[PDB]
Amino acid sequence: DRNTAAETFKLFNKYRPETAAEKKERLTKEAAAVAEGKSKQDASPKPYAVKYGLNHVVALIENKKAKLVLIANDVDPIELVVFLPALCKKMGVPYAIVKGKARLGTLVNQKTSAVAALTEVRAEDEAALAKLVSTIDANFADKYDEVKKHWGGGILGNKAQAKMDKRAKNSDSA
Amino acid sequence: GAYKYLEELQRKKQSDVLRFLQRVRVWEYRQKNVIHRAARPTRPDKARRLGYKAKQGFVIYRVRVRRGNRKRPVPKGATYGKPTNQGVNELKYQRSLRATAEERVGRRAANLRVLNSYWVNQDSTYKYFEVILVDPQHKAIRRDARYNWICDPVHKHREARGLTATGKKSRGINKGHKFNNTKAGRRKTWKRQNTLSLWRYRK
Amino acid sequence: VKELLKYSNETKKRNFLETVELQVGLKNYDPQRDKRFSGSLKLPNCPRPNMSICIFGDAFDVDRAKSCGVDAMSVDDLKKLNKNKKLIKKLSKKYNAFIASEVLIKQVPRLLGPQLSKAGKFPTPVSHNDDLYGKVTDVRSTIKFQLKKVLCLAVAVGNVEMEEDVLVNQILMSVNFFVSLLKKNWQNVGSLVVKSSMGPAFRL
RNA sequence: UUGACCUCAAAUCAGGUAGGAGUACCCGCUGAACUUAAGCAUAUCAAUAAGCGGAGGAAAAGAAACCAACCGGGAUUGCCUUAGUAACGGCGAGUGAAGCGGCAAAAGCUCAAAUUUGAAAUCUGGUACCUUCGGUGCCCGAGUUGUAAUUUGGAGAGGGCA
RNA sequence: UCUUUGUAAAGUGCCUUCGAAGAGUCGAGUUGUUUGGGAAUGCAGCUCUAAGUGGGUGGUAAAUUCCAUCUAAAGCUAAAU
RNA sequence: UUGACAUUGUGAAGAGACAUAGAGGGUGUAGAAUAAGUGGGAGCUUCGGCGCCAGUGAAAUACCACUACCUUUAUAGUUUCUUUACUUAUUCAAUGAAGCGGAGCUGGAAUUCAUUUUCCACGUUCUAGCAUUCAAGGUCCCAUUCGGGGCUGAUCCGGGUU
Repeated sequence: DRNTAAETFKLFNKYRPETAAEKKERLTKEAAAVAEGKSKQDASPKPYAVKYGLNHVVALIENKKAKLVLIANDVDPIELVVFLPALCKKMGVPYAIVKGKARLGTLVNQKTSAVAALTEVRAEDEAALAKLVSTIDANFADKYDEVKKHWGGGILGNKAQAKMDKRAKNSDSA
Repeated sequence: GAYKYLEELQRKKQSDVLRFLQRVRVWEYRQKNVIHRAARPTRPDKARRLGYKAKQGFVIYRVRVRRGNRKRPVPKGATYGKPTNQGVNELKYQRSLRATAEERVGRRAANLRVLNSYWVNQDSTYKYFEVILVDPQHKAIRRDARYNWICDPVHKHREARGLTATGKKSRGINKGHKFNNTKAGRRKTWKRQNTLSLWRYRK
Repeated sequence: VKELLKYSNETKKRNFLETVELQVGLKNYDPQRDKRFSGSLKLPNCPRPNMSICIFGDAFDVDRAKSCGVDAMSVDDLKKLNKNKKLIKKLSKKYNAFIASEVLIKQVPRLLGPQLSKAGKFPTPVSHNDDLYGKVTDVRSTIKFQLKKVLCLAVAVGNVEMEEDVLVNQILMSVNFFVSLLKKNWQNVGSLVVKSSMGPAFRL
């Protein structure tokens, strides 16, 4: 829904990958540092960006390093992403199917993403992370067997629906 | 890694999910043209092990071929010859339909070069394939040595000389004792053993 | 493994409330045909006693009616004939010989029914009575295949510890499987519903 | 309401490319018949001629899902030989290979599939400059439904040690 | 002959943990063609549709049991011609 | 031309039996007694009660189970038939894909058994005339210029051309 999406995208707006200017800036930083302090790429801090990309995320799931996984209600070759609910349920990592790979695109400075994943998280927002994990698990992972039993689709068109319902009304009732 | 999952899912065809997807896509593909452009490979795994690298120049086309035997011409059935050769309905056209798809998109995108192809779908009337063409004059492929062999002009129309994936099957080219009529090529191995070789000092 | 459940072991000893000798019962499962020559037709030696009471009607003759006064249950003859055909039923199984096979046509209407006689399967008319009596008072099992598919037998007592009863359920697995005819199916150890006499059933 | 995404189009858009000729050799398709069978219906001619598609200085094939059954050989092609043999066949007329051996030439290999995840490290294009079949900087794009390095079955990867 | 581009790249010894390897394809039934290929050599139409100590081959069909050989269903490459 | 398989799906009937439990059913002699068969077995429950024994018959029981035999499906997915019902595949036809489907609005047939339970209508027929300018009117803006804009006139809702 829109509430949990708003909270989730505040969380991911806190964690974006490095853009071009940031990378060139830290290039100048480490070009100064290795030439002067000779720190083996450790004068720069450890990154906390969002992990993404589909083979990347599937590898992080299979090695259980993910904290949270987000998935689109999209990509038209759907066989790309129908196994990620089963992987996240098999490996215990929580997961939520968010609307639109467009928003997942804009949080990662790309056009389409179709996945997003947190593996690290700083100590400031562990509680908000856990609250989102709780809400998502209330929604998606715990209903997984029941949704696995439901058969979607089958809703008739509205002209057929109205004809069906009038025929069903006049045959059993008046 | 997640092409192994697509690989194994695509191996499970008549399961309920893939026959749902197969039905929606045979509908969608039947509503478009006979040969049209695929914006993105519908099977990234199967395109990817045939040589697709998703960068500027690789193009997928998606192509309908009419499906069945080859009703011979020679009108009103008369072959004018021995009753050995008097058949019309049951003759079967030695090139596969996958080869016909590759050859037709080779003619329509004549600047491009066919690389391989793969099946996508079938009803009774049609088979639908996707061809994995390469644009050889593009500067991203004239460089990058793993794929610049397509730029050499001996590979103009690999599809029409049986040089693609399904061509070398349909020419029967493999090693073995089961391919002695066509192992180096059918007609070269014909002609080298109908040729009377004569020397100067006749043995 | 047969170690997680009881199956002959210490785990099922307090489930039954009867403090009397309650024996364990193993049931084999193998689809056979309706015939009588197929199946597992053999009664082997059970190394530990089943702890049952059984008295033997040894109706012997000259050369064999002397070794019953040392290690046996009852001493009988062939002259006492007007008892085992009309009234008396105080027996569990008999034991005969081959020297007198013309008295066997007389004890059939009363003892062949409740398994008190011999027809064709159990080692009842065995001649040797100086060594086979250390095997029958230590009560054996009962391998008798029925009409369609069951094999109900008895291994030992549930109150017996898991030290005597450790090579008894293993030696009995090698009898209904290796004297097996080719009218048996794959995985002849298919279903083993093992319940003793009173408690729940423990199966593999 | 603005801003993205997917998909699909149009511009005498920017820059490219395909078409035809020759066609003696080479790769496919399609495909006869006269002929021989002292007739003729399978057969043979013939996997040919004519038709059609596609290339080059050669093409094709090719580094084994091979040949063997040996004391084992080792990508492909070619010659000599096996051999008018095994085998097919109105078992008629006829058709008819291959492995082994001897030489000629000798040459190997590359992707998909493994997270670089303390860093798409990749590329086209436009522009500026130049030691302008290209090189460097910058900017839009392609691309993480995944480009680079690493690896390819003979090995190879991760750690550990000398 | 001017740079030394390199704290880069590659090679090799031992131990451990591994080791991903190409599907409407393989294979099969039938049908047409073809081959020396004969209970079916190759190809192709349709119908069925795989496997993982698996798959193929081992030139008579099949069941059963070993043995040997290679690894298909992606791709490039001169010269002998 | 006729059949089989494929394209080829989704509801509602009638029988064959499987996941999944349990109530009960199963009366030729004898035997407390309806023992469809088998295994353990002399005892259990506070007691009662049955049971061992006794006797019987081809089968001896209290107490716990397996196979089974005929029902009972209340829980889930498959079969060959009912020809039924579906629209989303496939098929046909028409239109410069124009007014479909549902609901409402007035009238009116309609009889009320509580109040509307109901369906029909819902701008044009003496006349070879006319019908076109985001539509006149009404109503609110704008900044009054000379004009423009919104709603209604022309009921909403779902975009399934029908």
